[PDB]
Amino acid sequence: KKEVRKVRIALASPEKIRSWSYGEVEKPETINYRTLKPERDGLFDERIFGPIKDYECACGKYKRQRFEGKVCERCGVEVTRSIVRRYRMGHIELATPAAHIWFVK
Amino acid sequence: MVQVDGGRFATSDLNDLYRRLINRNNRLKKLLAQGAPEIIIRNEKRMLQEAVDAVIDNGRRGSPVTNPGSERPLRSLTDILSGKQGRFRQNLLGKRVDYSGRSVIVVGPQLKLHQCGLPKRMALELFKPFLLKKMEEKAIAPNVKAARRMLERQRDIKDEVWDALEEVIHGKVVLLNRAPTLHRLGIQAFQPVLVEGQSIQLHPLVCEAFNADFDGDQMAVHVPLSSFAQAEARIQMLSAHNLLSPASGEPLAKPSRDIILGL
Amino acid sequence: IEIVVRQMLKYVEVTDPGDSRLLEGQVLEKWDVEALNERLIAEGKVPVAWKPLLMGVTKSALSTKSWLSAASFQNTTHVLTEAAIAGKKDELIGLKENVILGRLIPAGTGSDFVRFTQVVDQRTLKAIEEA
Amino acid sequence: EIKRFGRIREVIPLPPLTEIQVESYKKALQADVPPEKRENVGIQAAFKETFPIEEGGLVLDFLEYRIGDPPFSQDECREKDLTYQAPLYARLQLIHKDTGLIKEDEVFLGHLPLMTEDGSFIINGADRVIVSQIHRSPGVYFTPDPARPGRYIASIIPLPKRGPWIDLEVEASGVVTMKVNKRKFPLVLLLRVLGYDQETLVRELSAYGDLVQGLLDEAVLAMRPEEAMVRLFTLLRPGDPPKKDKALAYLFGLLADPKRYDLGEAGRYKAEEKLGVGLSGRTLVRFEDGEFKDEVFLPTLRYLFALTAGVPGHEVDDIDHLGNRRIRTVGELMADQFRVGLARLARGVRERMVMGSPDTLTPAKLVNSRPLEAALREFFSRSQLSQFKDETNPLSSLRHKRRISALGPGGLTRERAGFDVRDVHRTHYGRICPVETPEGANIGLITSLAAYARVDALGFIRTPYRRVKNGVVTEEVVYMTASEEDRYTIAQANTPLEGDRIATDRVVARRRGEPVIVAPEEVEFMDVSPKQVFSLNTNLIPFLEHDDANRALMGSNMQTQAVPLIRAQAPVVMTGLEERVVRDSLAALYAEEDGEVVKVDGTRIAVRYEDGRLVEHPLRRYARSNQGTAFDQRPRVRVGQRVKKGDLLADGPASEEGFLALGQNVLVAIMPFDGYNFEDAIVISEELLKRDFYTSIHIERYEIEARDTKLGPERITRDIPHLSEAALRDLDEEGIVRIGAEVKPGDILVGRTSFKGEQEPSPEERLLRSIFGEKARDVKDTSLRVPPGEGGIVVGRLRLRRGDPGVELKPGVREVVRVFVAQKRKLQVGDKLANRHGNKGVVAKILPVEDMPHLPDGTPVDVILNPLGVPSRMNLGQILETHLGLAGYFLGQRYISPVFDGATEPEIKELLAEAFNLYFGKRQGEGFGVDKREKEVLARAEKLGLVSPGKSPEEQLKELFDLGKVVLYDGRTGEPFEGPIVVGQMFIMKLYHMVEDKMHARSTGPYSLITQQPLGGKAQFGGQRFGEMEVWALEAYGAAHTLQEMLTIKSDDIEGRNAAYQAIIKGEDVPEPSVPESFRVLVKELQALALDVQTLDEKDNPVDIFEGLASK
Amino acid sequence: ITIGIDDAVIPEEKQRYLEEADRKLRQIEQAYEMGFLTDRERYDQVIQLWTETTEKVTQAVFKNFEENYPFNPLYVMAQSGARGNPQQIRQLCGMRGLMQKPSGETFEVPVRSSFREGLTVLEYFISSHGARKGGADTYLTRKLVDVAHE
Amino acid sequence: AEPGIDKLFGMVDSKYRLTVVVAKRAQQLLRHRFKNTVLEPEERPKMRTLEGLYDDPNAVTWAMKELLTGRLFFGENLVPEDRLQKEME
Amino acid sequence: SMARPVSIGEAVGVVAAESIGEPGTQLTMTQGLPRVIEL
Amino acid sequence: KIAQEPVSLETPIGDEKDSFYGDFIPDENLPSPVEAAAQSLLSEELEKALSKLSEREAMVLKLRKGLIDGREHTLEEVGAYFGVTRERIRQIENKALRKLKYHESRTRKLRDFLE
Ligand SMILES: [Mg+2]
Ligand SMILES: [Zn+2]
Repeated sequence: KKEVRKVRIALASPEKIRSWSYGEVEKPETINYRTLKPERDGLFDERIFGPIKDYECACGKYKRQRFEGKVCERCGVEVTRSIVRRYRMGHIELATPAAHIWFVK
Repeated sequence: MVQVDGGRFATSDLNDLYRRLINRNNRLKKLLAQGAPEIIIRNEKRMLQEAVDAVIDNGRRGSPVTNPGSERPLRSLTDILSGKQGRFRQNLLGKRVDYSGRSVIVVGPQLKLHQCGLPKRMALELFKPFLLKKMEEKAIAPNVKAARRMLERQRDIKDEVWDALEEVIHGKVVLLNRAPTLHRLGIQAFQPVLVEGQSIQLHPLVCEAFNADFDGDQMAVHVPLSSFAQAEARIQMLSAHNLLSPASGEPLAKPSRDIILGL
Repeated sequence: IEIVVRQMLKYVEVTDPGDSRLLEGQVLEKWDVEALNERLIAEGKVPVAWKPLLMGVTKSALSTKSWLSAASFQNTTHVLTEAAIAGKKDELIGLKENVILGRLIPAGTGSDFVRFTQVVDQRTLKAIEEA
Repeated sequence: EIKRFGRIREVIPLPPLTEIQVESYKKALQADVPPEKRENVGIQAAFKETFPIEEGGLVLDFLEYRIGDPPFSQDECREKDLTYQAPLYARLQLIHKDTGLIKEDEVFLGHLPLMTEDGSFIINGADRVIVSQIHRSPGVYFTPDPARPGRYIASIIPLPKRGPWIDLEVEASGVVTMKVNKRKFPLVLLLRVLGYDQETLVRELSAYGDLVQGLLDEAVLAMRPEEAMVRLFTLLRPGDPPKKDKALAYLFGLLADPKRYDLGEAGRYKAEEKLGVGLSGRTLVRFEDGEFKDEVFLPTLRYLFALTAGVPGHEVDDIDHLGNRRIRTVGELMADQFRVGLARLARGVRERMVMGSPDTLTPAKLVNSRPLEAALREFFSRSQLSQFKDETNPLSSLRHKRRISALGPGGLTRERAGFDVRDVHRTHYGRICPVETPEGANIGLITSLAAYARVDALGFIRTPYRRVKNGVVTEEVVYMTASEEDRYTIAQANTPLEGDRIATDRVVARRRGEPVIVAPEEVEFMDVSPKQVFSLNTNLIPFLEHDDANRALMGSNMQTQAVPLIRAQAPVVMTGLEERVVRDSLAALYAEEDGEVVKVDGTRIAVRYEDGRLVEHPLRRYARSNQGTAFDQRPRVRVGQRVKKGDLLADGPASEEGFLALGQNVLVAIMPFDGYNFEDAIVISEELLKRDFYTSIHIERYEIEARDTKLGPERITRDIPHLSEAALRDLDEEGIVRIGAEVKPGDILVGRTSFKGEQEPSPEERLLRSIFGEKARDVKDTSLRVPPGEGGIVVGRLRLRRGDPGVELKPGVREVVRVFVAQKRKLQVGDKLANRHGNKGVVAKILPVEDMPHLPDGTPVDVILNPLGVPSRMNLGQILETHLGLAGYFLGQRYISPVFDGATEPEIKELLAEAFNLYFGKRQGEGFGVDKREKEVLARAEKLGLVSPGKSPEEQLKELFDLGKVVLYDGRTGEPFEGPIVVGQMFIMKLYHMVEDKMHARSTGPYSLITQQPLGGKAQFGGQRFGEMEVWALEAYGAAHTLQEMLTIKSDDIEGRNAAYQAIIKGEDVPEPSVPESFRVLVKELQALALDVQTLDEKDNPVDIFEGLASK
Repeated sequence: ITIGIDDAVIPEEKQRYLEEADRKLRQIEQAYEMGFLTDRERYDQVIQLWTETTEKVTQAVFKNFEENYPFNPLYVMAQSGARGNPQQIRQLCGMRGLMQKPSGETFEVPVRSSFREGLTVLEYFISSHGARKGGADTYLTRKLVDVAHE
Repeated sequence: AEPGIDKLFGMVDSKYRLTVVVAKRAQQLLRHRFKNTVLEPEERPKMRTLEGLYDDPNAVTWAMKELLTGRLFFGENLVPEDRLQKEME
Repeated sequence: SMARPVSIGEAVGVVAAESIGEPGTQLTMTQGLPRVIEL
Repeated sequence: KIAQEPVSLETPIGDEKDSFYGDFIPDENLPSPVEAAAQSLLSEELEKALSKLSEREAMVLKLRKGLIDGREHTLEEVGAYFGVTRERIRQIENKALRKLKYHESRTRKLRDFLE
């Protein structure tokens, strides 16, 4: 409703970075070599970044609009618009801290 | 990450950067749990820092990480923002636009100052969504989907739908642009008149402002969609409302060439 | 020409910071240190002392206050680090700033001076005056 | 009936117009030369430099190399899309020096691309030409010192990657240093290594003043050459410890190694010719009996000391002087990249020796074809000197083969192009055309070889002159370089001659390109022709003397762009080069020998020659050129016609009876016309369309692949799921369109089906099919349709199926189908017309023959040209052509008016007078006097003073007619135009129309993957580029919503463009995007860098630009 | 209105003007062999000679138009401002003039021919030096937009 | 095209305020399918066509035509925002 | 361009830049365009 | 075929530094504006078509075709919903269809959308 009039940029704390994240990418896998579906804890997982199909989870139990907002019991995927995959972020939880190179070099 | 023609996959460099970071971070985790000696832990922590700042700014420190079989550095998050192809230059440098066309230009002296000659085919495509709606309102087709099937699958354009196109065009203006756009008069708004042929017909009095020459020059057409876009195209961009130079205040749409010759 | 030449000296170098957070030698825009010093005199505090600066059009454009516009030049990284460190707010005053964001430009029909104008007819003006 | 003007008669013809391409590649391959007798140049010198290599003893050597035979003809190479090449073998023997073992065999090294007869190549089925390159010739040069106004510096330069640049400078101290690889050191330090003592260095060099005293260093002149060599090694190579075996190895490879330093064979001639010495071998120094022996350093130091002293006979070398620039032709450009692929095969041999069984290794498993194959393929496919052949018309291809480029690998770049090299040097005269060059960023960079110009063996351009001894011209011609040209006084070609002896007492001549009047006793050479100064295209412009060079440049360029016409005519007024151009372009067909014609039809011409052989000549019919123009040959002989050798048999495209026919001869009227010819626009008569004048045939190829998708194989079939019987009528049994059918945009050319990728039909899709009783197919229509704006009738078909003989195809592709479509394009509004004088114009108005201005006898003009396009452009040659065309119109004759030696103004007025008697006389014989409208015009022409007062109406009409002007009636009113109007015949061409120049129009189409911006597709055009300068314009207007639409809804805003399309579809005003997509991506890409980007509103509170989408 | 070759009418005072220029030309070569002039100010007296002689024939072209052929097409197009300037009309009727060599300092011998009578090969080639210079000669807005857009 | 454009530039202090007024009023015309017009039937802009003279479908043309009648009021903060469209439908 | 008092909202900054830079390709006939950049 | 690694979308095209591979690849998965509108017009025109039926007739068809929850309910589940037999549901379904076919033969709104 309100109209953006200023844009501020500042540092992001770990808890703020985790606030942006819909989940932790725990594995280097991307898509299955056969099904070509996303892997369960990888960089394209729908359980965190969002569904690939509109209002249709990954198993197919809920696949209509009236179910919008529902997270699937055995998928872990919210039925909603697939457009969220351009916007929803994940994160990587480092074992030891690493320095942001911008503020170093 | 998508498969293109031929079945082969095409992906973004950022994925392999993330993938190299996740691999090293996971190895550090199961090395801390195994209780590894410090020389090993220090090595994974070095490689971890070298994995993170490669995601951030690959190449800045150390040799850039590359894919097997190439010397090309992988594109980092900084290369996504910085540079000529970066996000901070993307909006400034302009874009390809929908609802636009192009054609060689022709003199069309019968035009009024506020008019241009638009080929019927080009108009039918430039205003296609508008034409679909008015084909429905005039009972030419049951609905918008049926009107689209008519235009796409017929090749026979009845006089009924040329009248329909004439009604959506009524009052509207298109933008005419000849490159290079050196001042604002390089873009001007005209009311389109449907014309036989394949060429845009350009009023001769605006040729000075465009620096237009009928020796093969081409111009672009753009249709402003919204009413705001139409209103400001008609009020402040119409050719007949921009007669004087913004640089000097002297007349810019003025008699020229044969016009002076006869008078 | 006068509009452009005025931009060639819209920045100033601080000589005596006075009671501001500014430092000596820090370069900033005249229109800011004017807006700053008229808050300081109102607060009763000491205003900033500055000397006029002369920059070419190129150097003048690089030195802009907006971080969005400044980032659209070649040193985006340096611009962004110093802006995030400072928590800088881009006020979106110029045209380049908003084009980068994709925001309606502050000129013409996008100007605050004319943008909010309303239009009503007599019937709906009476029907709403009943409210 | 064709009259030729001119006093000059050329004693020699043009050279073989393609000898810069043909003779170069022939000299490099040496195919018909036995490998025993090959001249050690070109493609063999690449072996004899690479071989023999030795480094566990191995000595591979070079014996023979042989060309294979082409596996495929040129036509089926173009059809298959395969490079026209022959296999290259070589006899390599391995010598075990410690054992004495010998092993010979012949090994495959790579495929060598072959040149055609006209002088081009076929790469991946595409015709392709390799343009020549201009670069700085090697040798030694002397230029004035920039930072020292007193003296000059010397520079020894070899071939590139063939030695380092060497400079010799005299310092402010007075000592003479030497600059090599960013190092500086006195000259005597190297001179000591060369075996010179101070006693020799003085006596032969003492005469130049105090200059030797700057060379003497007694400390260095005291040490032996042994320790001076190491003293040298320490200075320029101060990295490794200065061991004397490494110091010797370094200087040997740097200056003495012929395989690591090879100053050019032309540069050696230059050095020998400049310094006045004698050099055997191409190195600066030798290495005999253990010590270095000088070759170049002493002569070049003598020349530098001599020039600094001021002795005559010594000068500074001009940088642009065409004696100091040379030409890298086709063979040199290929053989250079050949030895590069050998130097990479050298590594492929060297490293294969440390491994394996070093005792017995065949050179078959020691050498691979992959290195050399990938080297030549990079050259012919990627080098900027190798670009798509321009075969718009025969003249286009002939010109493209004669281009000289300063760009390319090892050449210049446009930013560092500057102006020195872009300019016309005085040495260009007779060697490089001063007018033919691109308009745009490549001005002066890419040029064209002059007409008579030839490139010699060393790579230098020459031009012929006629030797004259004591005011008498000889039949002896001499081709001289630019250096040899400066030596003599050379007279102009138009000097008056009394039958091979000079007449005038004042001769116009040149001395080093300087206009100088001279006596017939001072002249020793004379120009061959005015034609030798200009290129082919420029020599095709009649009355060139009356055209300013800027528009004449355009006149030269646009003849390359003229499309071949169906009724193509040779010009009414010609220059005399029109026949020879079609001769050397190899587009027409001629008799191999004397003989008689026995068969003539559209497809073949059979003739029986003297030697008794019967030869049938196939005529290429409606073949597709690189630019889609129809290459078509037509017979020009009758049955039983007895022909001589070289006699014409068939006309090629753009040729009429063997004369270059780039357009049509049309009756033109020079006058304004209601603004339809405003600012170069052109008015034409519909009669041009009725007679099919300016009608051209263009053939476009289309292609579709049937691939192996993991979802299942694509299929070429007539069984297309949801399609009507009508939309399939012209599809044959197997789904591809029949030959002869007319195809309009959208029609199916090749039918194809692709598996859908099994997914649930939507519930709406399920209910839809349940209503109409249709069961869903498992396959979707992906057939090849014809793009918008294109069409014609199908003339060709071609199918290549995997698993069938002779053909191999890309992996995963089952088969490819190609369809060829042709269309007749008649002149239309928008088409671009031009004459040889640089006049340009777009057809703006096609007018009914009734509205056209016409003569009293009812004859209408064909085209109306505005005179306002003439005065500021200063090309009066088109006016002279129109006057000469008026005469030849009623006289029924053509003319030849050579450049700078053509028709005079009095000769034209005489023809105009002879023509008026015919035209007006025929009118009196039919019984008609002077019209009352003509007398109305004659009255005003007297008021202004265009006719003489007192004369009769017929005489005043004649005074107008020899002024080139006629009375003209307006076809709209019958009234005459108030002033007389110059009409006549003008040669006008229709210029080529690129695919991206046709009318485009998009509403909605595909969008790119990473950036969401409009993208061209098979069914839709791409969007127009709305760049930053247009952003400024809309900002200048203050049109914010217009600019906001361009940057968001009309481009990369996914939600915005979908919402806007639906709004228009439902008659609603398009809404504004609440938060554009470029905003959203910027924030997430910044959040990816761990930067908190806060979007605040009026009171600084957070606005969430992601509405329940990414908010958690 | 039309253009024929005779509409680029040459004044008869052009022949007199350039034979006066030759009179003054050898008059300067005479004063150079005497020693009154160095090579430089001799060259500068040649350049000024052909500079004002070029202006002489330019005035002669237009004065002949104004006084004898007031409705000539070339003269009408130029006076009204329809097409052409006096420098272009001069090269059509009078003399193309004094040329400029790749170095920059002007040529001594000018081209006396107009475009109607036709240039010689030497006149045409020497003019290509300057014609290409104008073509090669034939950013700031961006820097100004950057600095002043707000 | 746009007759009376000079008179329209006089009704406003800034040419761009005119565009906002014309555009916003034209949006209201489209939303209500020209029912909320302030024009009498004889001054409704027409479109010359066979089968009769229909109303001009161009909302920007109507808005400029209405503005020339003075029968419209325009200004900033002239009425509450929410109450505007809520009471106009 | 209108021969009247400028309207509020006119982007005179961009307009000035266009007015100055547009003839930049006509500074030929002397210091010329390099002088303008020098200034 | 599986052995080959993927191509980089950032593979540069040509010597010009202003274009990657992915700049020329169309989005095969995102619907075009014309596609997005067509599915909405289809859902709107089917709702208007179903409004010519009784609410049970329409609800039966929407349950049988998966318009409610996304799965085609068999005759048993729909009969359980409405408390009738499999045959009674089949008659409701068949009568509702030929009513739709009748209205479709007169309006022709749904004749396209049919590929
Ligand atoms: Mg042009
Ligand atoms: Zn699920």
